[PDB]
Amino acid sequence: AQSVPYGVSQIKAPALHSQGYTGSNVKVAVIDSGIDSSHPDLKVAGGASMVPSETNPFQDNNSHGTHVAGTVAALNNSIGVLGVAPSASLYAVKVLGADGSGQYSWIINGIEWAIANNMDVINMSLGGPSGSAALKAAVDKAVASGVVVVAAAGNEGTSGSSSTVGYPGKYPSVIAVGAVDSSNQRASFSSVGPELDVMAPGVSIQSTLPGNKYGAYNGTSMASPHVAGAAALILSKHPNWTNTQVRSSLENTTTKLGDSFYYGKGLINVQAAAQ
Amino acid sequence: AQSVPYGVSQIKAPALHSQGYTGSNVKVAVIDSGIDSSHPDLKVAGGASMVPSETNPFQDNNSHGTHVAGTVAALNNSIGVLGVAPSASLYAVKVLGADGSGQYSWIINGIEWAIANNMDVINMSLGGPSGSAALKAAVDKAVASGVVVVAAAGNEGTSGSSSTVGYPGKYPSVIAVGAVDSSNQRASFSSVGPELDVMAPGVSIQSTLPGNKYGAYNGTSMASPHVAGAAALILSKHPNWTNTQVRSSLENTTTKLGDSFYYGKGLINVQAAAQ
Amino acid sequence: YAPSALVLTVGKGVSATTAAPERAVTLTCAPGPSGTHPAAGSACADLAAVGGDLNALTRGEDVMCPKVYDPVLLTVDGVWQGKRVSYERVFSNECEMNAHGSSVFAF
Amino acid sequence: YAPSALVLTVGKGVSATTAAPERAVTLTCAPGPSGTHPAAGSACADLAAVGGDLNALTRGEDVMCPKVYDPVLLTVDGVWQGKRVSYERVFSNECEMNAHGSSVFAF
Ligand SMILES: [Ca+2]
Ligand SMILES: [Ca+2]
Ligand SMILES: [Ca+2]
Ligand SMILES: [Ca+2]
Repeated sequence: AQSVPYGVSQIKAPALHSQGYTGSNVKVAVIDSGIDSSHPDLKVAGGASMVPSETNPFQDNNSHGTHVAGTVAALNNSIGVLGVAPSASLYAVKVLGADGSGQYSWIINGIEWAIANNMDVINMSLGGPSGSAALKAAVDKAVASGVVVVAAAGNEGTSGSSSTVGYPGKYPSVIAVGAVDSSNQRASFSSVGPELDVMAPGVSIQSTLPGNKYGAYNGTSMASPHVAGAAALILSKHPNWTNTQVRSSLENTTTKLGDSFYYGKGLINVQAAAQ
Repeated sequence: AQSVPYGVSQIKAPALHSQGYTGSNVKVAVIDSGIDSSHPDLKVAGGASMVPSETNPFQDNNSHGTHVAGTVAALNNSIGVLGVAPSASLYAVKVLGADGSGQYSWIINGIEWAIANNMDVINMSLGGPSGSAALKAAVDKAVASGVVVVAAAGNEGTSGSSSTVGYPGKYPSVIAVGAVDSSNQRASFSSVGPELDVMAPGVSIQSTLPGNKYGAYNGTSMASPHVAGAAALILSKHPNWTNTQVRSSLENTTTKLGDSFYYGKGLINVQAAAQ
Repeated sequence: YAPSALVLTVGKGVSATTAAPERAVTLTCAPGPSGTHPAAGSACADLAAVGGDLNALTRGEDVMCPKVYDPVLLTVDGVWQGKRVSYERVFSNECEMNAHGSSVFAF
Repeated sequence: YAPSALVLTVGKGVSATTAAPERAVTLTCAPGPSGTHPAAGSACADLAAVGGDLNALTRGEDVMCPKVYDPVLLTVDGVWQGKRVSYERVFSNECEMNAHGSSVFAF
């Protein structure tokens, strides 16, 4: 038996899948720790590693990347869970090492691979507190090239009234995602600031783990791939909407929550975005 | 110039010295860390060490023993301080090592030397929380042999309403000394219990230190030698009073202070004891 | 003679203990670097830098971590140049913890 | 894997600090005894005995100390069998402190 994680439902993905919109022919690059291509509930199309000492994109020594991949596209079968865009082509772009750390340039290089292999959507569930020129150039170039770019907002909760949104999420060209619970309540840990764009389910999110396993994680890391999967669904309905139209759609059709400092525009609703 | 520590005066020793009673021809064994025979304000007659690895009684590597010796008999000259019994013959019986620790049997052996060399008064400013058969036998034998035995009560302040008097002070055959300040106030640290006998000055007591020096110390350790010096004065007035008569005298002529649990019989007054 | 000796502990959780210590090291900088620290010379080197002041140990600039929320409690107890130390801090995950010193948390 | 690591400090005084740390050692019992402790194997041996319980370390029976009052503050911070430890105790002088363990305070 296959279960449907609550997050998939909260954002109205099943409504679209029922009308035949599953993410088909859309290329999503999960920029992260690798994806276990050997997992039963996943189908990884290809990928590459920017991590010098770990050069197999299909070996996830950290487990993070496998969990994120599953929220985007866990297969639609009679086992496991169900991703937002179960037919999306999934690319493993490995930029984080077994301990989860990646150098900026690994990240940047990964985005660069993402651009040149014609990815449609990039998911980056990673962040650091400083920005950089090369980093900004690279995310901005992705957006110019027409890729949808989504990133986790960060996990530094709130702090006075200063922004706690990290990079790359902090950049205007990127969709930055905060996390709510099944109650549409902001997770206490979710970063705040005027740079946050939208919210998604990020509290005990069930997904795939390496070794044919399943589990639940918390983090704006788990909210991101929901938006990334959401973006893939709309491109599967409307293959020649621009990244700009997809973004706009996601942003204008949200369910509003609290003030925008803690909630951006609110919870995405892919059925509504897809019109 | 010679100064007179306040403790010497508090107990009325100067009254006796003025009538010619200075402790002369009385043998006092300071059972302790050794005495610096080289100090100017002291005259050490002899002694021995029960400390296997430190066999010179006249070398005080801890300084304690030198300070105690000076409260008993610092010389009466125009330099330094002034002991209670400035003409007493002083014996260094070394039973404590440089770090101040001594084994029970060292102690016991020292008392045994004290008995066989005909000491009149023994001062022990040392203590430990357990008693022992050999230890009790040895202090009891000293008293049978006619030696006055004085010991510091201990420094474990008060504790509920249980006795904090250590050994050898805890034994009935021994005079146990607690410490008062120049105000006849019990020092907060002074041990309590029904085994305490009398009080003496034990708060910042000036005395001799090795290396021709002087300083002030706190402890029931500093109160003891005041009683020991007191005992030597009476024997110098009354050379064939028994240890029993000397004790009795000290005990019956005290200035009463608080309840006897914290003050024994109170502050000794050697002028009064000497009749 | 530098009175210098520290112990560091780490475990999943948000407070001292309701956060069982899962790893614990000791570090000594005085006279020379030692202890059970897979990077003694540096952590020492590290503290020297900042003058043994936990609270001034710049993060990364250069490293990205996963945005999983799986908090880690780090504890430092001891003395530095004979000044007593008792620091505590929860990092949102362990990567965060590690991207923090350079080497103190090089564990 | 025994999460075991301690730091001991001592200085003249009656409280944590208004009692500057004058000597500081580290001890590790797991896996094997080490640290800056002039008697690691034993102190370890010691704790094992009592099962790392400061508060149950019998004094002497056998040793006399001077009855000088010159208090010493001893501090123990760390983990023992992965249980957090933070002990403190004022002994009336250092001899007293030392006559206490057998070897923990073998410093
Ligand atoms: Ca499935
Ligand atoms: Ca943004
Ligand atoms: Ca003199
Ligand atoms: Ca008694």
